[PDB]
Amino acid sequence: MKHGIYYAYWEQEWEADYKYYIEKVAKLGFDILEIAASPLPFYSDIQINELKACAHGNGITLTVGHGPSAEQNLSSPDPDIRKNAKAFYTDLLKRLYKLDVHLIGGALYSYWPIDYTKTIDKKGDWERSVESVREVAKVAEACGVDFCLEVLNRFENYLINTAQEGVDFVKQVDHNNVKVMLDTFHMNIEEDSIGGAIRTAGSYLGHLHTGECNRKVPGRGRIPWVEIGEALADIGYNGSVVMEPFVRMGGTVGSNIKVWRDISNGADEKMLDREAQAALDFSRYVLECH
Amino acid sequence: MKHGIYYAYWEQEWEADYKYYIEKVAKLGFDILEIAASPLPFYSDIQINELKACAHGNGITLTVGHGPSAEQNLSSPDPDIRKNAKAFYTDLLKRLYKLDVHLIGGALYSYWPIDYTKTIDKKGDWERSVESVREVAKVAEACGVDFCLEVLNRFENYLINTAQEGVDFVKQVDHNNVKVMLDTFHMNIEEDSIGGAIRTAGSYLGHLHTGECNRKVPGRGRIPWVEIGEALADIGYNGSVVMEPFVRMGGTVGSNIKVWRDISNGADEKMLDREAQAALDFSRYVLECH
Amino acid sequence: MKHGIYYAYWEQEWEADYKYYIEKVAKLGFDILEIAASPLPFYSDIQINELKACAHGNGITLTVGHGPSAEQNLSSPDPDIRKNAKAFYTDLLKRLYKLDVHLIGGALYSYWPIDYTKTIDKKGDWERSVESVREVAKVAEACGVDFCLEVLNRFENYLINTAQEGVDFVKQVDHNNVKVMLDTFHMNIEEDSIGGAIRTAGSYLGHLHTGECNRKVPGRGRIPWVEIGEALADIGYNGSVVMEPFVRMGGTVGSNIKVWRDISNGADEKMLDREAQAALDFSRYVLECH
Amino acid sequence: MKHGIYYAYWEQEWEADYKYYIEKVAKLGFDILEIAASPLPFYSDIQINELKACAHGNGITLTVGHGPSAEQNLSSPDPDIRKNAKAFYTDLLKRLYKLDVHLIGGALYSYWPIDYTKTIDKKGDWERSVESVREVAKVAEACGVDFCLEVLNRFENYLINTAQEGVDFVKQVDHNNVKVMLDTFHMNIEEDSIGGAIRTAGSYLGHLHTGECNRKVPGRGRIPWVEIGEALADIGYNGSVVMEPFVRMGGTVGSNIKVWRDISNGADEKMLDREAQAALDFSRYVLECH
Ligand SMILES: [Mn+2]
Ligand SMILES: [Mn+2]
Ligand SMILES: [Mn+2]
Ligand SMILES: [Mn+2]
Repeated sequence: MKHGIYYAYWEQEWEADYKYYIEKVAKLGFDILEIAASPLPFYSDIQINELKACAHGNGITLTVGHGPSAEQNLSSPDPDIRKNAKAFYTDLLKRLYKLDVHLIGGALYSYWPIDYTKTIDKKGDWERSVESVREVAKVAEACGVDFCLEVLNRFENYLINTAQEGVDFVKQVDHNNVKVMLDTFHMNIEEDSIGGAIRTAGSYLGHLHTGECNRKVPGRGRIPWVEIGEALADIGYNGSVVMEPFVRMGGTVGSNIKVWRDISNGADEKMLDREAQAALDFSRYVLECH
Repeated sequence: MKHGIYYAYWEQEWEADYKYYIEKVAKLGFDILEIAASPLPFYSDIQINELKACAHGNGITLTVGHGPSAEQNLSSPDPDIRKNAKAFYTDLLKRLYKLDVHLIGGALYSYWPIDYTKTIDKKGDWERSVESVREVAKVAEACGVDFCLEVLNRFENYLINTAQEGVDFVKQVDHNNVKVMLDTFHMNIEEDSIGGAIRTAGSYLGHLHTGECNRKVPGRGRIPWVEIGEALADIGYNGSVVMEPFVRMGGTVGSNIKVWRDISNGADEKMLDREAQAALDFSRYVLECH
Repeated sequence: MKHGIYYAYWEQEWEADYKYYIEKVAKLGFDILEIAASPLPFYSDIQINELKACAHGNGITLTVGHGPSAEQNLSSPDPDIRKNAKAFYTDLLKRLYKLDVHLIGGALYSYWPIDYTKTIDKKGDWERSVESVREVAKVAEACGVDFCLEVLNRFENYLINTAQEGVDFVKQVDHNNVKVMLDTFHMNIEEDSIGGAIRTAGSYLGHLHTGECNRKVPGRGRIPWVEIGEALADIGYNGSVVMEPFVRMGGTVGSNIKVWRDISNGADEKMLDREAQAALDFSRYVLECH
Repeated sequence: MKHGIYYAYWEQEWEADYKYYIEKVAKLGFDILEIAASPLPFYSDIQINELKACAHGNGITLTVGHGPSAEQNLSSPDPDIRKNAKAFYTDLLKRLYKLDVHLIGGALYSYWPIDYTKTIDKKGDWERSVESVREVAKVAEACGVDFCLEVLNRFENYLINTAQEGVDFVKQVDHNNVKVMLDTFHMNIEEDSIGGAIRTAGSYLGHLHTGECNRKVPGRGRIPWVEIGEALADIGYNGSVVMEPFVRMGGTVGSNIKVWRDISNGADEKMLDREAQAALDFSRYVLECH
């Protein structure tokens, strides 16, 4: 099993010097760095090549997370937005092909964060999204990318809140490059059973995000890690596990992730490194081959 | 230990014939019905005495929950909003005295639901709220009402997200009628420890809301009910336990609680009744004595 | 699911007036009374018919538990003990036919309690037991009795300590009416996973005994009841659930179950009744199909 | 917090070259090797100083476990056995002083393994044991040794089965060098609450043994490690944590610990080393700094 961390653990904006984080997580012993998609459209082919060379040089696999804007919303009733969204993903998936990235994850069926004052048309957004994702999935297959649909808690999204809804959506899309993605933080709110949710996802599970109930690094909170390892073994999980911890106030990250107290308890960069490496040791030990 | 349920388990709007729910809940064997404050300011003295007489006649204690409007925001930097809020609560608390209600709970330090797009000033809102609540507390004392501040998950408020923040706030207020209120749904997201959060609240714990991780009736989900029972025994909790299950899509309640799937699994009124009664037997059994 | 309790919860010896306990458990709302086999060989035909009629008239199903003596040890290297053991079981099973009982459970592959000072030959005892049990199973089948092999913790037997070992033994026996019986008390010691153990048992699970870690009535201890409910649903469990609580010091039951402190906390008969009824309500609610 | 492991994890007899295991556990990063007391009475003064020199040289602290024989039974009604027991402990405690060992633990109030076929006089054995242990405590105080009384499950002893019984016994002994010792394996059977047992022990807790429910190395089983870390922080635990895993059949160890299946799943010495090191990383990470 391959283990990663989201760069945003260290950063307060949805961009960074990803080369700095490739070198860091390689030293800490991770297999994977997850990076935000949003700066990638601002990269020259030179910058893409040198990011790929950095990843290759440090023995790191890159995965991509994206929180789509309202303008990138494949579910939108406005056919202009759906057309611009499809263009955005087509460009992005081609960048991912040049980057040697084989996995993108997030609320890719919708947008994030969402405007909850808007009138909700779940059945309408659902039907439009399935159609749109099925189209985008043809580009994802051409670019060698797993298009992973993140199951989110009710506060962040209305379309897909449980593993069962995720399986329903992906089954309805009916394309090999579209996968369910589960997140221990999101499962913690919506699911009756964590092991049950993972077994429900079964062969459709393409990615797993990890974090404690309050998004601390895995190990010292209430997430049932042993039950998760057992369920991953039950479904013969052939895929990666990326921890997505957020312990710092401030910036767009602190605001979007709604960190309103110092969850890090005054941690400096070296303290964040030590706890990430401890969480990685824990994750390899507890989650692997049951 | 007294056990209650929120009328809203059965209803898709923030008011109802509370007399109907007093009779139902009395027959199901509850001690307490929790009602929404919203319609109480508009009750004639006749309507108040009718509700009180109905509660007394059925052996049911009434408690009150409130989601304050933006106009009722005691943390507001706008002094006219603060003035309205203080007048609103002063009138409400006089009515609760007439109604023979001795407990109100909710985001009473702030408002709910909140506009999260607005720039956040936590320090400013905190200092203003502490001052505002301390004033309202003196009217709460006169009216014999425990003014209980609900600790909420980061998605619903930024001010008080943990039992420790709740205790810090309530100690700063420094008034005996102002209490911390915990909710298993909210603790499930923000707390390192459920038992730890309860022991942290200790003497300041004035009210407890219950529900599964996804707001189903207590019993068949992942909430550590036994650990809660033990912590309530540890602190010597002398308060009441009110379940706050939300399993129904539709209406303002469905929208505000963000129920985007049929969590009830097609339950009619009779089925909701039986599940509430089973959850009550479970709650009396698992949460008491320890 | 059908729910039972072992009479011995109320009694300090391996016999009693079972008619008294049939009437008690019918009143408390149980489906099943489990009784000890020990006195049954000393029942006249009319005593058997009386017990059967008492059970039938009260809507109660009788199940039988047996701790075999050294002289009833089907695993014994001594061929005379094996011969006497088979004659004992043959007579007992014919008595169970007269009683209209269709389930016997316990360490029926061995004896209980065992002498652990003896040199252990697990390999030899296992081979003899599979052979012996296969022969007795044919008598059980003719009598309409399921022969359920209890998986026990290491302190009570050496042959079958895990669900996997139980499955291995029952597969070797290769008789349809020979089943694995799991016990929450025994699984709590020996199993990596409770849900895993139940899913390992699968179609071989013919009976389930319940009790907290320290053998209190189900509900207020550390046994993961929700996980058990989920696993029973996963395997489509068709059988019954009998709680086997032991909370009283004194006599052969006190000594054999090794109760060396008052686990009942001074409970009189009415208190034992009420705790059993609360555990039954808990068990129906929490274990019932997910 | 100092972490150790019992040498017997690697060995099937109650002795070995302790210097070999000092070197090994130093290499694996342990602070402590726990050793069996059995061979220490057979040690010359030169051998004591050798082992002390090896320990100091490798930066390892030595702790001692003892399973008393029947003739070392401080609870015995036979005053000759009590006389011999006190002589045995007086000599052992003087050797410990020379070895530079400041902690001994086990069923030091009784013996292990016990003959459970004997008539049990719990009240008598308790009264004698308290008096006997109080006298030995004077010698322990002189030799600078913490005399740690292991709380055991009902299958291994009848005197002290819970942390509460442990505290009552130690408080009755009323001596600063006599401590309660808890074991995750034994707590897992007898305790209503793991956190609650540790908080019950509080200031009396002198030593903690760790192991999964079935005595595997900590981390991948059902023991609530986070809850343990929390309770240790609550009582400000000043002591060490020694893992006591037993995963191998064969010899006196296999027999006494009742390992009747290959729990090690065919692990060689190298594999046992790796799993102990994984469990140490897990234990340092999860059990500290709550
Ligand atoms: Mn995520
Ligand atoms: Mn609430
Ligand atoms: Mn049993
Ligand atoms: Mn031990």
